[PDB]
Amino acid sequence: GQSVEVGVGTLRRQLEHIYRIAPDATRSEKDVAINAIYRQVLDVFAGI
Amino acid sequence: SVLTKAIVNADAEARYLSPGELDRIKSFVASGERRLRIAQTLTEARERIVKQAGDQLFQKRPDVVSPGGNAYGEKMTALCLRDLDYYLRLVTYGIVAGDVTPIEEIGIIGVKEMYNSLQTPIPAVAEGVRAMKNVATSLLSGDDAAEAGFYFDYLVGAMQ
Amino acid sequence: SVLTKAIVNADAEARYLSPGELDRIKSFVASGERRLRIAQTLTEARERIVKQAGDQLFQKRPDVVSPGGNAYGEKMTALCLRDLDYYLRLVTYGIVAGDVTPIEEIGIIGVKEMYNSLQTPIPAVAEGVRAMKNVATSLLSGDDAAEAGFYFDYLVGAM
Amino acid sequence: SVLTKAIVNADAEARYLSPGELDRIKSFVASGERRLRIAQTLTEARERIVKQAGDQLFQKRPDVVSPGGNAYGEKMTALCLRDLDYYLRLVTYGIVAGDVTPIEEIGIIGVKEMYNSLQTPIPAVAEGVRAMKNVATSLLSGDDAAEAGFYFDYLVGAMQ
Amino acid sequence: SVLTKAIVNADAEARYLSPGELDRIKSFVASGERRLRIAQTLTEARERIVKQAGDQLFQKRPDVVSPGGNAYGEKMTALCLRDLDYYLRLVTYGIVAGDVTPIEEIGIIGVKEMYNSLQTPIPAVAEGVRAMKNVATSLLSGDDAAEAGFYFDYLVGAMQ
Amino acid sequence: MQDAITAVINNYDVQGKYLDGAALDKLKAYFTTGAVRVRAAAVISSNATTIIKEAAAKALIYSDLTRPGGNMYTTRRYAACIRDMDYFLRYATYAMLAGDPSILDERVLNGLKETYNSLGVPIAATVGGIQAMKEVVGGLVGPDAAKEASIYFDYLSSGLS
Amino acid sequence: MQDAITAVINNYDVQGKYLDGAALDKLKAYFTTGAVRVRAAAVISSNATTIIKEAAAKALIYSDLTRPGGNMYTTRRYAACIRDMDYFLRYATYAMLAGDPSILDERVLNGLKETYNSLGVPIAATVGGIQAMKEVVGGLVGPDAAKEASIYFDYLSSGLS
Amino acid sequence: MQDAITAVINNYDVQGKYLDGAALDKLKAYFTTGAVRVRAAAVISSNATTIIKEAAAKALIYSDLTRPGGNMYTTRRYAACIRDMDYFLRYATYAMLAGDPSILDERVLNGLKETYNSLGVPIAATVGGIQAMKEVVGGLVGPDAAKEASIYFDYLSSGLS
Amino acid sequence: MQDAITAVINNYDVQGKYLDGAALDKLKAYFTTGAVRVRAAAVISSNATTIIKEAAAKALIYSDLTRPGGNMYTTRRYAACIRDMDYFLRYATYAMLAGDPSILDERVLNGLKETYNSLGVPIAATVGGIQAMKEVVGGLVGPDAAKEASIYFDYLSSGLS
Amino acid sequence: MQDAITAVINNYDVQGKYLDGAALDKLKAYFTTGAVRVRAAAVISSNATTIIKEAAAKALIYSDLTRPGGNMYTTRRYAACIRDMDYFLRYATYAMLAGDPSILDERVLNGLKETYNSLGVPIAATVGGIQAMKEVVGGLVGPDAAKEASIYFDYLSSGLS
Amino acid sequence: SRYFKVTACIPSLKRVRTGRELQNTFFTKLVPYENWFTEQQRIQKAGGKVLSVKLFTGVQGANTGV
Ligand SMILES: *[C@H](C)[C@H]1/C(=C/c2[nH]c(/C=C3N=C(/C=C4\NC(=O)C(CC)=C4C)C(C)=C\3CCC(=O)O)c(CCC(=O)O)c2C)NC(=O)[C@@H]1C
Ligand SMILES: *[C@H](C)[C@H]1/C(=C/c2[nH]c(/C=C3N=C(/C=C4\NC(=O)C(CC)=C4C)C(C)=C\3CCC(=O)O)c(CCC(=O)O)c2C)NC(=O)[C@@H]1C
Ligand SMILES: *[C@H](C)[C@H]1/C(=C/c2[nH]c(/C=C3N=C(/C=C4\NC(=O)C(CC)=C4C)C(C)=C\3CCC(=O)O)c(CCC(=O)O)c2C)NC(=O)[C@@H]1C
Ligand SMILES: *[C@H](C)[C@H]1/C(=C/c2[nH]c(/C=C3N=C(/C=C4\NC(=O)C(CC)=C4C)C(C)=C\3CCC(=O)O)c(CCC(=O)O)c2C)NC(=O)[C@@H]1C
Ligand SMILES: *[C@H](C)[C@H]1/C(=C/c2[nH]c(/C=C3N=C(/C=C4\NC(=O)C(CC)=C4C)C(C)=C\3CCC(=O)O)c(CCC(=O)O)c2C)NC(=O)[C@@H]1C
Ligand SMILES: *[C@H](C)[C@H]1/C(=C/c2[nH]c(/C=C3N=C(/C=C4\NC(=O)C(CC)=C4C)C(C)=C\3CCC(=O)O)c(CCC(=O)O)c2C)NC(=O)[C@@H]1C
Ligand SMILES: *[C@H](C)[C@H]1/C(=C/c2[nH]c(/C=C3N=C(/C=C4\NC(=O)C(CC)=C4C)C(C)=C\3CCC(=O)O)c(CCC(=O)O)c2C)NC(=O)[C@@H]1C
Ligand SMILES: *[C@H](C)[C@H]1/C(=C/c2[nH]c(/C=C3N=C(/C=C4\NC(=O)C(CC)=C4C)C(C)=C\3CCC(=O)O)c(CCC(=O)O)c2C)NC(=O)[C@@H]1C
Ligand SMILES: *[C@H](C)[C@H]1/C(=C/c2[nH]c(/C=C3N=C(/C=C4\NC(=O)C(CC)=C4C)C(C)=C\3CCC(=O)O)c(CCC(=O)O)c2C)NC(=O)[C@@H]1C
Repeated sequence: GQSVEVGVGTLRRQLEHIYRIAPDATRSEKDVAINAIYRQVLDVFAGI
Repeated sequence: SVLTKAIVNADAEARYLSPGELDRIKSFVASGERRLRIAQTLTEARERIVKQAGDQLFQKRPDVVSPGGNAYGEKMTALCLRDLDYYLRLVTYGIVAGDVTPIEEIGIIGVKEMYNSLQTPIPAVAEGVRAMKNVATSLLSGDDAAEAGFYFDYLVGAMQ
Repeated sequence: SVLTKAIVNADAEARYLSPGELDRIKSFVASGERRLRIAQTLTEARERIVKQAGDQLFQKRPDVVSPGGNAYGEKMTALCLRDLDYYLRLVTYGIVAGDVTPIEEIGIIGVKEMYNSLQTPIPAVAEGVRAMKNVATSLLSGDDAAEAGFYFDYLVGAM
Repeated sequence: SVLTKAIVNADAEARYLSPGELDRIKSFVASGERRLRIAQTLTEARERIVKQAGDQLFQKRPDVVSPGGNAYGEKMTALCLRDLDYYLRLVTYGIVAGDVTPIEEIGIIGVKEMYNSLQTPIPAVAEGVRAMKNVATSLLSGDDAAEAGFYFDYLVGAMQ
Repeated sequence: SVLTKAIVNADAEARYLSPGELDRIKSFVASGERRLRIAQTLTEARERIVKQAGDQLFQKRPDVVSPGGNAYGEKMTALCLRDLDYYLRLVTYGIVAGDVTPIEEIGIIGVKEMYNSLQTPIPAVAEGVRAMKNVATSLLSGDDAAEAGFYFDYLVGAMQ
Repeated sequence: MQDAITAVINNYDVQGKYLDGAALDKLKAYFTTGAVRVRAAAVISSNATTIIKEAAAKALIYSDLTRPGGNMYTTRRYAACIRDMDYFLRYATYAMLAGDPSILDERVLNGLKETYNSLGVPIAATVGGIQAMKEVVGGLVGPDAAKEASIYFDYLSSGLS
Repeated sequence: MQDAITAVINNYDVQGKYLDGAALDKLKAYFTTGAVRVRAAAVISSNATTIIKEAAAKALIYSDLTRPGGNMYTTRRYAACIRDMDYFLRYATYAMLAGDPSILDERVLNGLKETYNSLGVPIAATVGGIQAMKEVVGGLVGPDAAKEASIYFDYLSSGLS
Repeated sequence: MQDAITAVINNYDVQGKYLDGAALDKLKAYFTTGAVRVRAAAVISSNATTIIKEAAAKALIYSDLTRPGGNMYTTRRYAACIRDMDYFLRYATYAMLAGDPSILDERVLNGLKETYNSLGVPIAATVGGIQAMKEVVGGLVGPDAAKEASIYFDYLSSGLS
Repeated sequence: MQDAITAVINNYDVQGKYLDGAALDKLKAYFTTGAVRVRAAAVISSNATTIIKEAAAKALIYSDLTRPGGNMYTTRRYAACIRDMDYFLRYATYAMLAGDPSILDERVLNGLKETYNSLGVPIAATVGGIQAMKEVVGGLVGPDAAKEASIYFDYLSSGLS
Repeated sequence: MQDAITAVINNYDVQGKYLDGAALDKLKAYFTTGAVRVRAAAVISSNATTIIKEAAAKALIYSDLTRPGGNMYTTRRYAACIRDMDYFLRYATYAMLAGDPSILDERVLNGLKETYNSLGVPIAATVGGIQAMKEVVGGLVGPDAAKEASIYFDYLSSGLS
Repeated sequence: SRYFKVTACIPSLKRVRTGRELQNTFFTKLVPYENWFTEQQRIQKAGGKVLSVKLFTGVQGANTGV
């Protein structure tokens, strides 16, 4: 019979994280978002 | 599970697991044996938990088992109890996993939509889960009950 | 800190803290008192840890403290030791926090760039941290040492 | 309104109004006088429509006006009738506008969320609107009733 | 067509057709039979409309049919008349459709670019369409003429 | 997409022919049917939630699919299936107003088989659900409207299968 | 934005009042004017390019503005100014159909003053252009429409000044 | 954001001082409070929907706000207000776990006043709602937890006002 | 992705069975292995740069690949290859903690062969590098951990080849 | 941005005047200076890293700033400060080639004071660093180039202060 | 290139959103001159009000270097 991970599956959801830069956010928080911007646009899948 | 959650966070950051994350994994593996026993207890008492919770729910909500209500009739009442059983099974899975993720995929996503098509009242379902929690708590030892409570609370929070 | 990390993940998801996340918080608060002791131990032994690590480093790398080398001269050698002290302070902060984030913001971001301008060799800074770890491990009890080791290892990894 | 909708589409396209769009405006202005009369009729009969619809709803759904039910008690029953009145006012606004947009902004967006917090059953509310439609239809002439029906149907669809 | 436009807007919104949109469809189907007759009239008078409009255009713009001008020479003049015929056919299609969309895809998108490569003056083309409108208006009854005018105006607007 | 009126226009445009009486007759035929179609569409929109509920009750629920190990088991999958059902209903309503099956081909039918096969969704069960919706819809719309409604439902079913 | 019909509705909705005869009369007034407005709008759309040309000829061109050191000097600036003129015309047409000045406030008037001040665009010249367009428009639309058209043009002018 | 543990660390880092016993004592204080806070947070999460309902009943509903012409009139506005209430509750819970008010400043408090003023949302009524939530929360959490919970609610209220 | 604990759960969920002792035993087995895995992961993370260096030295460098006309010739290509090596290492570490190979299939393995073939990257050499990393990793982790680590490395190798 | 050649052109364009001998003379002056500037720019680019190092040594490092509680304390802040130093150098080089100070105003100078004040970066220390860079640059470029280089450095300094 | 500093407030009238929208709602931003026209329109179409516009960079009424 079918399993939870059959159709769309679990993985694709939960590998998407909305990122919002916050002014007061600490640098490391901020950088992680910045890195992801580069990651998606320039396809840097190393991710840094 | 705890481990899945940790890996996923690391992959998003594109980094190896942090020491703190590793420590949480260590704690989880130690806790696991206790967790297994808690799950085992509920499984054995499953049949009675469902039965008792059902009765409590029906007392709390006369309407659901009334001619207007969704639960009314033997077929429907059985289905309502089957649903309670499903949620209990999910809770046991959660306790062993140490995270709500297993519970969440099977039971909490699209739950609103499913019940709205069925026309089942969501609050009544939540009450049933609360009822199951109380029964389960009594059988469990206090510390064990607290652990179980968290998973039960999550379910109630998810569906309200 | 552990707690900050958990809250941040929840806020991104726009949800209340998950049971699993809550459990990790519980574990952390129990661990904290032990963590405080580990940090206290290293603070007291700070001066000796730095001194011993420095000597090991200088034995390992004669060149750095040589007329050609950057570290050479009293002023320069002091600065190298000051740097080691800084890293030790950061490690203690990490242990109490239960997370590398405090360490990371102060010490590991832009570190490469700073040292490259200074011309200080990074592959020897790492050795110094390793040296400090060994000294620190000896003073700590085994289980305590393992906890401390993780933070020390992170630093070494970061450079 | 019809006009607002047409303008908005044009502005998105950054173009002057299309001939077809202009034609629909022409049709609407001709229809308007008839529409005004339809709205006037319902306004005059408003008090009775609400009363009759309420009674029908309570007959169809005994539960809502029962100790468990949300509607039960004088205060609560008044509020339920007030809600029905609100929806009727919205429908009249819709008929004159010739579009559901006026109705939609005031009543249909966030309606689910509002009622869920209140714990009012959404299907019962829909039934009340259906009931109001039937009362309104009887007072209206057949062609007038069809026009009014569309707006009533939209409301029922929205609250589903 | 009207219907296509309405469906497309609904699909974008991911909703069923609004009552207002439905009403416009109803109006359109009633209008259609009248529209068919208007289109038929223009088709029968097509040959004369084109001829008369051509003459008017050449009087209004001597330059186009001058040695410098694009229209000059028999071959070129024929092509200019063929273009006028094309636009008339498009207008008839528009009237039956009740929308400019059919017209727009065949004639108005990329028109500027095509004519610029040809070096045909766009304003002169617009004048020709205006001329055709005047001829067409005379043959049509007043109300019919107004309907036809809208489509003619759109073309003139598009080529500007 | 295309509708009946536009379909006639397009056929004439490729020929380059001006609209003729025979063409006009086809258009006229559509215009008479139009009023019925509009009424049917309004009925369907109002009763859409119920139509889906009834159809699911007839075929999908109380079945192996809903039972563990079935495609529609788990809340997520259940919700997906009813979402798909809604899509089919909305598009069929659009097609009925249009008087043309093309929109179904352009939006719903294209790539659906392949998607379903990758997902492991069972096509025959889906087809069954569509047929069930048709039956429910037929009742509400009434007989004259039902014939028109049925063809689009059948078109969807044939495409999937 | 709002239109006349919606404006009446909104005023009543805040009061919570059902629509009354006085309100109905305002709506009725609009409905009569409607047909005229539609005709006027079609006229404006067809003649839009010419309207802009004529208005520019009347005020903007053959002036210091077009001469070097003037705001509309250089092709880029000239093109910008005529683009703005088109905007004003399109929005005024929208307002005339709507029967309400609000759309002008929501889209055109809001933030324009600040933009123009930063750019150093001259407001009085812009107003002059708008007034010129009004005069040209008045001719084309005719008597029934001109009065209605004029108020929206004047509204734009008053806002800018 | 910042938490109590990190706040102590940061204060020491700017001084450059190694962690000292006095600092350790503050950290130790937090660790004891921690267990209580976790229990309180779980209570709030489970009862969140009810907390909002009760608070709304106490202040927001049966009021001019809900009546036509009031800020919370119309379903859309009503839904917005309860969404805001939920935000405040969730963030206060986060702050209580953290033991620091900073997160409230960084996310909730920053720009809220300006947003509300543009929207025309009434600040005093919002503050009233927050205070009502506090009272309800106090009951559920129990006395020891209530004191801790109250400070964050008060912090939000002071920021808004 | 999936982990060992979730894999057991999923198998039971499709059956619909409550967790049983046999299932519990599998979970218990994982829990004992867990502590070892965590230690291994920390070792790998700290020595990651060196592991890659050693593995490259063993297979990739001093070879035709690095020589002109070889795939890893030019700085850009060299850097790419070591980046890929790092990916494999990180994912293998994740898999080892998880106790399941699925994550490798979902992220690393999927489409890699096709990508490499289009690029003209040599698969066998890459596999060689993975095997080399395994050997280096085995030493650092120690014997008990090595067996567990090896299976994931072998899984990657088999997928690529 | 603008350059000397374009600046002359722009001044003439606003006047509408064709280029005249006086204007030509200014252009001619620039052309002679150009060759020197190009040589200077190449020198600066090659020695940029060292220039920054020397300047930092002269002013920034071994100071309270670098000590805990100072603005350049922590690696992150240290790295930021040297990044800013590089910016100033690169832009000054651009300005020197251009022969115009405008680029400095458009990119570096605009909003910097306000940014620094919010950050709490010390302006006087930054100015000191810029002056130090100027001195180092002066040596490398040689005397003729130094005069040209100095004006842009001074321009930056004046802007910040 | 000329740059615009813009402060604007935008309301979500169509739909209620659970995720925090405060960044979207009030946004002081630097806009390229070319982009601003389109951006201004988008804010207007949303029904958002543009509180302040200033030209951060560039000189007004400059023929060249623009
Ligand atoms: C219900 C009658 C049956 C059923 C359906 C079902 N579908 C999915 C998942 C998807 N279905 C689609 C289909 C469409 N996408 C489109 O654009 C269209 C045309 C408008 C259709 C019909 C898609 C693409 C998906 C996947 C993406 C998504 O879910 O958003 C599932 C669940 C799969 C999952 O893992 O979520 C199901 C259950 N299955 C049954 O059992 C019924 C017989
Ligand atoms: C009991 C507390 C309430 C109640 C129950 C009830 N359920 C149904 C029907 C269904 N219930 C489910 C639920 C699930 N499927 C899943 O995958 C999961 C998670 C693992 C759940 C919880 C489903 C799918 C159905 C559809 C029927 C089927 O199983 O095939 C009913 C009857 C449905 C009806 O009348 O149409 C009832 C009564 N209803 C209440 O009112 C109680 C408060
Ligand atoms: C010792 C392991 C190595 C070494 C040391 C060395 N360091 C410097 C100079 C600096 N070190 C720092 C670093 C930091 N500042 C911070 O805020 C932090 C984080 C808390 C750190 C780690 C700084 C700012 C400087 C610059 C001078 C100053 O401290 O004000 C030097 C002198 C630099 C020079 O080249 O003159 C030296 C010698 N050198 C080695 O070779 C060892 C491997
Ligand atoms: C001559 C080759 C062709 C021709 C010219 C023509 N121009 C106008 C009017 C204007 N021309 C300009 C052009 C410019 N202004 C600028 O700032 C620049 C960039 C430096 C240019 C090129 C302008 C602004 C005008 C407006 C009037 C004014 O001088 O201020 C006309 C008259 C316009 C009319 O429609 O009457 C003419 C005739 N036309 C031809 O046929 C020639 C081939
Ligand atoms: C023509 C009558 C006058 C004129 C026009 C002119 N405008 C600009 C630049 C802009 N104009 C606008 C206007 C709008 N923004 C909106 O949102 C709307 C509503 C749809 C309008 C009307 C804007 C935003 C700009 C700047 C961005 C852009 O270029 O599109 C210029 C250029 C200014 C310059 O040289 O920098 C000009 C010339 N100026 C006059 O002198 C006439 C009186
Ligand atoms: C009657 C058909 C059903 C019913 C209704 C009911 N409503 C309330 C309370 C409120 N309902 C509203 C509704 C609106 N406010 C608006 O702005 C609009 C759109 C124009 C609507 C529809 C509101 C705001 C309230 C809150 C009270 C107030 O407004 O002051 C109740 C009271 C229940 C309670 O717990 O307070 C009831 C009973 N209940 C049913 O069961 C019927 C099916
Ligand atoms: C409820 C007690 C009061 C109330 C609320 C209300 N808010 C809005 C609209 C918005 N509210 C916010 C606020 C937030 N968004 C965030 O991200 C955060 C921080 C986490 C907060 C606090 C925002 C941004 C909006 C605008 C868009 C949106 O929907 O989010 C409204 C609607 C206003 C309108 O007319 O659209 C309302 C009603 N108003 C009251 O009357 C209560 C006192
Ligand atoms: C000499 C100035 C310094 C030095 C050099 C050095 N290099 C290696 C090893 C390698 N160097 C390269 C370089 C390149 N490959 C390319 O494609 C290019 C661009 C065309 C370059 C620059 C490579 C690939 C290797 C690896 C071996 C191979 O060729 O396959 C070493 C040996 C180090 C080792 O352990 O491999 C050395 C010593 N090192 C110094 O100390 C000098 C300052
Ligand atoms: C090193 C052992 C071997 C090697 C590596 C190598 N790879 C590339 C280029 C690419 N490699 C990938 C791989 C991935 N992309 C993904 O998304 C994933 C999984 C999610 C992987 C693992 C891709 C897509 C590229 C292309 C673009 C990029 O590098 O980002 C190169 C360079 C090829 C080129 O022409 O750019 C190299 C050298 N090749 C060898 O010869 C070694 C044996």
